[PDB]
Amino acid sequence: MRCVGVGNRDFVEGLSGATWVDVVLEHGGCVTTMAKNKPTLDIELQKTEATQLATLRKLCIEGKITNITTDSRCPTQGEAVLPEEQDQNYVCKHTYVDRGWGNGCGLFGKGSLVTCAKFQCLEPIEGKVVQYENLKYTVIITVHTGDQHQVGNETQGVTAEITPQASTTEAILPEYGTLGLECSPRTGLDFNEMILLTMKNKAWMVHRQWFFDLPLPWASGATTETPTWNRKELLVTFKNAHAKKQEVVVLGSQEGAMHTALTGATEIQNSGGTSIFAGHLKCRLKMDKLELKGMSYAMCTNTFVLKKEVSETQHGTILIKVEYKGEDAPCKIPFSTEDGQGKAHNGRLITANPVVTKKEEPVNIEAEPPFGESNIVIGIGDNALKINWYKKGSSIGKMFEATARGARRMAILGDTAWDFGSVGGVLNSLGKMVHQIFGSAYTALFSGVSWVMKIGIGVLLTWIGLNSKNTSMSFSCIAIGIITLYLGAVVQA
Amino acid sequence: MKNKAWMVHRQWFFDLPLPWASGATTETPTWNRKELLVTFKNAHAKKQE
Amino acid sequence: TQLATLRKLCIEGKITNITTDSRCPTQGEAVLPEEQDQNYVCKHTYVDR
Amino acid sequence: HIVMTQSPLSLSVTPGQPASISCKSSQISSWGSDGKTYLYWYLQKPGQSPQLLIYEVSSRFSGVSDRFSGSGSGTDFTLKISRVQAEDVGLYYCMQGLHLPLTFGQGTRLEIK
Amino acid sequence: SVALAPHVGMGLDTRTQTWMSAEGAWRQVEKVETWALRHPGFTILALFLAHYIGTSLTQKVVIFILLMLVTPSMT
Amino acid sequence: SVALAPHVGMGLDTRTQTWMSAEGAWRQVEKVETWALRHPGFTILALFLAHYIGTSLTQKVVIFILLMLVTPSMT
Amino acid sequence: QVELVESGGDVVQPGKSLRLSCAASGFTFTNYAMHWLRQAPGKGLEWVAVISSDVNDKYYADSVKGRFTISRDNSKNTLYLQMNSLTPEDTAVYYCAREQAVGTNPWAFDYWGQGTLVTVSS
Ligand SMILES: *[C@@H]1O[C@H](CO)[C@@H](O[C@@H]2O[C@H](CO)[C@@H](O[C@@H]3O[C@H](CO[C@@H]4O[C@H](CO)[C@@H](O)[C@H](O)[C@@H]4O)[C@@H](O)[C@H](O[C@H]4O[C@H](CO)[C@@H](O)[C@H](O)[C@@H]4O)[C@@H]3O)[C@H](O)[C@H]2NC(C)=O)[C@H](O)[C@H]1NC(C)=O
Ligand SMILES: *[C@@H]1O[C@H](CO)[C@@H](O[C@@H]2O[C@H](CO)[C@@H](O[C@@H]3O[C@H](CO[C@@H]4O[C@H](CO)[C@@H](O)[C@H](O)[C@@H]4O)[C@@H](O)[C@H](O[C@H]4O[C@H](CO)[C@@H](O)[C@H](O)[C@@H]4O)[C@@H]3O)[C@H](O)[C@H]2NC(C)=O)[C@H](O)[C@H]1NC(C)=O
Ligand SMILES: *[C@@H]1O[C@H](CO)[C@@H](O[C@@H]2O[C@H](CO)[C@@H](O[C@@H]3O[C@H](CO)[C@@H](O)[C@H](O)[C@@H]3O)[C@H](O)[C@H]2NC(C)=O)[C@H](O)[C@H]1NC(C)=O
Ligand SMILES: *[C@@H]1O[C@H](CO)[C@@H](O[C@@H]2O[C@H](CO)[C@@H](O)[C@H](O)[C@H]2NC(C)=O)[C@H](O)[C@H]1NC(C)=O
Repeated sequence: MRCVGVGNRDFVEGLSGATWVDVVLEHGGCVTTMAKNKPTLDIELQKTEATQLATLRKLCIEGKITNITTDSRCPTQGEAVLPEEQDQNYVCKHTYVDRGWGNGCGLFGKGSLVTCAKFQCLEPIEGKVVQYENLKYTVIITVHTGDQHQVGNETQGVTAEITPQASTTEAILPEYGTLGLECSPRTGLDFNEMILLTMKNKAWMVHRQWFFDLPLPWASGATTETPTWNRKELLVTFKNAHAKKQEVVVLGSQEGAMHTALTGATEIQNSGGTSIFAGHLKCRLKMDKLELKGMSYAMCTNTFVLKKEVSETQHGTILIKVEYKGEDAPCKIPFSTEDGQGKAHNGRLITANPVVTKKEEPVNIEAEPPFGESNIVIGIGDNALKINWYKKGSSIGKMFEATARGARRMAILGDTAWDFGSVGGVLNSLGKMVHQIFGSAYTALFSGVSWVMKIGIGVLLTWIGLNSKNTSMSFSCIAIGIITLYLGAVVQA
Repeated sequence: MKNKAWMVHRQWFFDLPLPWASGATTETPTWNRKELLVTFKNAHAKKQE
Repeated sequence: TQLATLRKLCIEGKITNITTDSRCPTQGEAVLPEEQDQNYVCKHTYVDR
Repeated sequence: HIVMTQSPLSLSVTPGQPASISCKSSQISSWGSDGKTYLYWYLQKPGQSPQLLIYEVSSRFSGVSDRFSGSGSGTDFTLKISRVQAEDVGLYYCMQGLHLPLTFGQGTRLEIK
Repeated sequence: SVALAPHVGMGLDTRTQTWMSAEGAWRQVEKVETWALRHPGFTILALFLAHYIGTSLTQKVVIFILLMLVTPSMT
Repeated sequence: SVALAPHVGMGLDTRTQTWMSAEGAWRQVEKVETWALRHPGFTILALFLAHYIGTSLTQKVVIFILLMLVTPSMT
Repeated sequence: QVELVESGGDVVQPGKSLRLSCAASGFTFTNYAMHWLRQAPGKGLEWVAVISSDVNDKYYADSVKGRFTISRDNSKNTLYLQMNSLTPEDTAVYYCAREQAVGTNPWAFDYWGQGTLVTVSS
């Protein structure tokens, strides 16, 4: 119940033969997994972190210019040459300057003039890559136990370290069996297209090709104290004002320009371990060995009293918190739901089956009431605690919200949203294959399109669809216009 | 700026997005439109930086 | 029994300190140091000089 | 008046070897409002003026070699050097910036073994 | 580098907020608006070009809007 | 931010060579060239759109050119 | 690229006051808090006094509190330190430290001056 209150949770409920259900973790939301006889637990991918990062390429952000040396030839003969030109550390440029008797040359006319300065770089920008060998995912799993201090408690949990070498690490929950994780960590944010821009103690996960296409001069990338820099011509600005001579000026410090050139990148915390916090992971949940505590306990026949007022969460759960008043401590809590004094039992306990483990140890229950009046009976007898509640909503509204949530998931996850909570099945396989093919084609088409250009192109294409009448309307409009507007209204995550 | 000069158009100067001030050579000037330098980053609707 | 104050509107008011700083016709916008203060209600207008 | 106690007082290490310097505080230098930890590490090279290596607990300063990295959360901070060169001779004065009467440590000394 | 190659639409997409998302969502739109308000005559020139090239009420509008988007940002 | 609004074409023009007149000339063109080399699918999309929105050859050419010039310039 | 050069250091007998001056260059001075730091020979670095961006606000180390005075001539781009009632203990190499260029602390050191030597002895 470290999952309550996040506002991003989403409940997986299915189960199959061998009781395996694959769910997807996104660093933002915490999954909840309910089952018929398995204790409902919750999962959250805490932090993805890498280690032993190599440096692929180094970029200069600002420079200093010293030792400006110049040389000119007599006009109409030869071309100005300078021994310092061949040096890798020196930036040079050739220009033509008028010369005459005033300048000492014999014959009037334009003559070449080369100026060579010393480009000693400063404030490098390292660009680091990570191999899949060292990437590590940490996963936290908690079963709904009804402990006193376990409402959205970020700390207490069970951690399982997942690495590509050994990706089938199974958690060992106390008194609940062993939840088995068999996940593929190769999929996810493809780290073969990630270069970390460690630039003055701020990292970023940019695309590889975009990093290679940064105009700033690039170094060899090896570990040296005086690396040679290629493409130095664009961070020093030679200025030939009029035609008498030319000066040499260093451009400046490119940090502010870099920060606005990274306006779409995702930030990652870089201090010590480069613990990335954005990303997603697909994992299978093998719940065969997993059991629930105290299925055989007797029922409670005593008084129950609320110790904290019931307050509905964002998704409809109400978080009942009660304390036992009887003398039989190792006992099971009863439950009942009536809509309009009718035992329709149209409710559900997101907790598996809450049980009191001590006489006066408070226990908290997460129940899902129906959409109307819902009288909830906890104890038995005339002393049964009665929690009146009223969930304000409609069933169709919940379906619309679920559809919107699924659409957002399909927009963020490429096609793994088709596997999120996909309990086996053959229909989901065909859906995933179709979506994979069409999404690959669609992203190959709309590679690197603006937040507003997507909306504009979508409007234009849906208008084209509404115009054409050769049954191109039906596919053009539906397949491109609506999809592209929906995407372009979401892309800026 | 930084021992350099340029002859820019007045309106273009007045248009560029940087935090300006009265330029009265007094101490502790108050800058307008400070939001052009600071960038607040709410990560997971958990906290702000 | 118990009530929480969600948001206070208000009806009356008082204007305490009034300060004006004009600017030349083409030198640009007018700026006052207390404009960025949250409890100073400023407004920009045009005059002839 | 937080007093800074450093664990090592002399560190003689051969070149191409790691090194760990410890600067232990008398109080947690973690500013509550921002959650940062203001501990600085300077190096005064012999016959020179002090530089600034790591301007936080672990975020190194500009112009500093790749090997200088720090750590520590509340009171036990470290300065890790990966591969010692011949230029690392100096005095690694740590410092706390949490409180106004900021006080340096006694400062360790590094020499080539 | 130069603020002309931002990481806007390419590459990864995650659930976390990307660096400087809300500040830069409307940056280019504000740039186009301020350029248009500073140089109004090009609106007249674009209207002329659109009304004298390939006119049909959808083309006459798309060419005008596309050119009015091209010229300011291209600058 | 600031780099998006270069002081180009404001109106004051003189004999003396301006700031960065050699490097900052083809900067915008090289941006579009690199973007086109990096993202090839939008070329196919623009060809399709120009073919299906332009009834004349000149209209198709203008639409294709403007689409190629508008999207990298936008981002 | 910033350059902080010391001035005013010389010999002085105990009890005779002295005024130190820190000349600054390479940055806008009026926006930077400045510090004075000293290192007695064979002794650890010891911070002396700080003046913030606004001229009025100043602070001094308790070991030297009430004996020194720190002033800022930002119009000339230089810092002033006034040493009064000097003690033979108050002999050290004195430094001039700038405010941090990047960070969160209002007062920190990033660039240290070349250093001046003041000797208080008889
Ligand atoms: C908004 O507008 C109001 C009023 O319109 C301003 O209120 C000011 O309040 C302060 C006090 O908070 C007043 O200061 C008093 O000044 C008295 C005048 O004496 C000298 O005046 C000259 C100018 O002629 C100054 O240059 C000198 O420095 C002196 O101040 C002064 O005698 C008095 O001090 C005496 O009384 C106090 C209280 O008993 C004693 O503690 C003190 O020792 C001494 O005996 C005050 O200092 C000021 O005059 C008011 N301004 C006016 C009336 O115009 C606000 O400041 C304005 N701004 C804001 C943000 O509200
Ligand atoms: C903005 O953020 C900065 C830093 O993040 C804050 O800076 C503070 O500055 C003040 C002074 O301007 C500092 O005050 C000093 O506190 C010392 C603490 O000593 C004891 O602290 C406990 C609390 O734990 C108190 O209860 C005790 O009473 C003590 O004060 C104090 O020792 C020191 O006084 C000593 O030194 C001065 C100067 O040498 C002597 O004049 C004085 O006589 C005495 O010997 C100061 O009072 C404070 O520590 C700073 N805080 C931090 C976190 O650095 C700003 O306050 C923040 N706000 C603003 C508006 O800038
Ligand atoms: C999240 O989980 C942690 C760990 O379970 C909770 O910390 C626990 O808090 C309780 C009460 O605050 C502590 O019990 C206390 O024990 C002492 C000593 O017996 C007693 O004197 C007190 O009266 C109280 O009973 C418990 O020790 C502590 N466990 C730890 C720190 O491991 C925490 O409260 C949970 N919630 C949050 C919001 O953190
Ligand atoms: C490049 O410029 C530097 C600095 O201007 C020159 O370094 C100087 O060299 C002379 C002797 O040639 C010394 O007397 C100075 O003290 C040096 N200045 C310093 C180190 O700041 C250097 O000689 C020039 N030429 C080359 C090839 O580096």
